[PDB]
Amino acid sequence: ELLGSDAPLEKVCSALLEYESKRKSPVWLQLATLKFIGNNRKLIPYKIAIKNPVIPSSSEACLIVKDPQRVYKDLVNEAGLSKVVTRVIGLSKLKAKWNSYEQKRQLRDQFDIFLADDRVIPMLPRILGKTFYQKSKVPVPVKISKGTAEQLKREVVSAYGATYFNSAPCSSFMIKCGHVSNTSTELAENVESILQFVSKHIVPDGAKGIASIHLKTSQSIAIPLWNNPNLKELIASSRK
Amino acid sequence: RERERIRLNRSAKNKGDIFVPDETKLLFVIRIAGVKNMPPKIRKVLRLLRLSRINNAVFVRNNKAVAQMLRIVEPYVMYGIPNLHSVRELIYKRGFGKINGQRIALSDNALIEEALGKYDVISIEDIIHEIYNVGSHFKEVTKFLWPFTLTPVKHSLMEKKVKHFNEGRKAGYCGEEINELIKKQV
Amino acid sequence: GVLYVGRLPHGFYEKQMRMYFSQFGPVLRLRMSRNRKTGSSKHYAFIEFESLDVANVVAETMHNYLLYGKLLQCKVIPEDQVHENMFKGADVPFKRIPHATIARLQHEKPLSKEKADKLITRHNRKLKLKKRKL
Amino acid sequence: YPDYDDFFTNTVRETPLSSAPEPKRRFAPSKHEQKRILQLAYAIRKGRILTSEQRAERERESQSNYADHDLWAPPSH
Amino acid sequence: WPEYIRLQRRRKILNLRLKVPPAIAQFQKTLDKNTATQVFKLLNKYRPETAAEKKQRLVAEAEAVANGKSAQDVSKKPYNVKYGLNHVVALIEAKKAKLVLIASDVDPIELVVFLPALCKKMGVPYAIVKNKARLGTVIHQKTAAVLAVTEVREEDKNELASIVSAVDANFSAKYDESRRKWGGGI
RNA sequence: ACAAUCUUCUCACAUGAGGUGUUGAACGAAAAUUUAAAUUUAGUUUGAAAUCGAUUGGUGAAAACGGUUUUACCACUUUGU
Repeated sequence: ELLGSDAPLEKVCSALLEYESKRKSPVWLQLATLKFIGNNRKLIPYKIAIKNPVIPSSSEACLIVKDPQRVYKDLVNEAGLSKVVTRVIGLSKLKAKWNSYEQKRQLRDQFDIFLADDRVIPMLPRILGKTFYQKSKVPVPVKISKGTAEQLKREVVSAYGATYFNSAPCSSFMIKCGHVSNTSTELAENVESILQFVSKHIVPDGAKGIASIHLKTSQSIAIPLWNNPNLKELIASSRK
Repeated sequence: RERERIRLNRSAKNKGDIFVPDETKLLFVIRIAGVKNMPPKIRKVLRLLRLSRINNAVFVRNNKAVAQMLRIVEPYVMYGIPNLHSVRELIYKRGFGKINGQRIALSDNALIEEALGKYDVISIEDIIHEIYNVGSHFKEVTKFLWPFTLTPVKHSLMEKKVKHFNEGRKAGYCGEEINELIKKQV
Repeated sequence: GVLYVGRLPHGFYEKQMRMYFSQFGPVLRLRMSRNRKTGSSKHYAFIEFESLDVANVVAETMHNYLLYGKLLQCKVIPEDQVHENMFKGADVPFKRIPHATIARLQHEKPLSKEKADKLITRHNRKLKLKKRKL
Repeated sequence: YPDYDDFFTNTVRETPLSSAPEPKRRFAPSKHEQKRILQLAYAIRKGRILTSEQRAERERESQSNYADHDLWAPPSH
Repeated sequence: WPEYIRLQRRRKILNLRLKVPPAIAQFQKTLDKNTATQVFKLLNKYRPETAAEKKQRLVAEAEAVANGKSAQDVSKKPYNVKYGLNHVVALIEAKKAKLVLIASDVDPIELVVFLPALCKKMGVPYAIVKNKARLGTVIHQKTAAVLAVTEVREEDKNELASIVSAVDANFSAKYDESRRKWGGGI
């Protein structure tokens, strides 16, 4: 309703899921914007809140807690998130022990998901490297700066319950929506809430800057969910 | 050099603010070391800060523009605050002005009155009073004065054996330690 | 002679190598290969000296020699496999052009009425092609 | 003067050689130190060893030696 | 010439003019300058604690026990290089050592003449380095004969896998025929 | 000296806004953009692995005499306060 003066959701979403069933023998949201919304390659994700959790809880995460590591390690056990958060690795130990590129490649695949404190989120770009920071595995800025299980379990639930959006310099924004097993109503609701967050702190010109949103699967065609009919007038406004 | 290039852009882009330890009209900044094949912006700043050679001693007035320079070569220089009686002995010990372009010591007040007569400075005490309570003649007196040289003294038998050590100087705003460094300087 | 020393510590420049190889003699050509779309070195550097005997002497000095965590392998290969483009662009500073910034200057670009008309000229043709794709 | 007949050490043996099991005293605190600590700890209770802080502060009242006892019981023109 | 010097140059040359067996021939071909400066850089973290400052930590360990505190429950298994000839022969037979270092000047040469043969059999990468005293400086000794790393911490495992690869590629990968032929007779 | 300054939060407000930073090489998908070219760009792989394959737009800083050669991340805040 707010994207292109229309709410074309839950109908194509039911058709796309049927089209996914039709083409039986993940979904990414390709978007056409006004210009290069990304001023630079931002090596950090945007925690897009979604009601439908695309993050599989079956995966295990490792939290890179700041030193001393013995404090948050007990708090990880105190939160009872051993099955969710697998191994608490210290900020010193990650920058000291696992340092080789193949070892980092092994240390990346040794776990399944990732968690990172915002207090030390900025140092991840050098200790980890593009072995992790470029192979489609970006850190999640978890907010556990307080030091309490209430601040940890809620952030742990927020990590598994909210998607991440890696922003970089580009005129084409892609949004990983979720799995095909999700309901078409649940997928469209998650896509609509993503558009609400996109217009808030992602799109510089808001929904006016969003020209063509074309949804697709991992290998399917990008069916245009909504197209800006007034984009011709906005193109002349920007390119002048 | 790649570390210094990263240190320059990180401290310049989105870091246009300085700490500037206040409560001091002047500051003591000394280049404790140097960079081999340094950047062109670094060397020109070293030419701007008059610390062309390491282990040179000169006190500079504290200012917002000076703090920008104090944050420019802080990787290669150490800042601080000058003590009252330490500067009284520093000028008395290492007062060597550029007399006719030559770094000659100010052993007499007659030559001090000859050059700084236009600045109404006839004695070192009057020069120090115009330096501690930095007046309008503080900039001109420093312009006429060649910088001092605080070469670290190797006293003990270990000081002559260590590999490229200079009695353990530090980097950053030493503050009172800068006066302590001046206390061991001469 | 020419040599192709591999496994160099990352960031090592021809300016670093020509400063070191000139201590061994004359350094005619040198090429630190890089990624075409990035400009960062490919860690596969080739260098050509004046004499093959001097180049063969240097290779006996740098065969699996550890340097900053990598055993630097340097072996002067024959000129039979040497091609014309081995020293293509040697002794020239590479231009790691920020095409993304140019594209950012392209994506966000002021234009005229006809220049903006050229951008939306194929907007309907692309939409009509997608209309027939269903 | 023949070559070197490495008929035996040509290959590599994969096993260890001695088969007696790993003793338990390589997986615990060194019990020789634990005996050594108790000799020092006992020595503190008898007061023959000045402790670690005492290792520091009894060096600091010294090295002040400037005549602490009495030894005596052309002009300008 | 004094009474002993004319022996001191002649036993230098009779090691050259005679026929060195291939077992002893490898004890003069030696690890080079370069790769013998990184091995001792890795080892200079894993020195045994100096006997004066092991006691220093023992009086600091035994003072808290005399009050009620402890650290034995939280004491992690220590690390250092492992030395001594009889302790390193058993560290190779048990396949525990990972880098054996043999001095090139042990005076009765039979003390170490079985080690390059034992290291070839047990699969422990080895190298023959100069100056038994150079090993002696590592472990606070006058003359060491051999050393061995058996376990570095997780910090230097990635460094150790690289530095061994320099040891095989320069000593073991080369020197492969001079160990298989007689030496001397120059 | 193969030592070295890559970000173990900041700022506001209590909700925000920021935090510029990642070997090489090979591999390979289907879509969106942007201006034919570029950009984003699944999944890969692997020893800090390597044997020609270099792309070539723009900004100026010093020597030199308005040309000329020198930068080996100078990138659009664009090479020496």
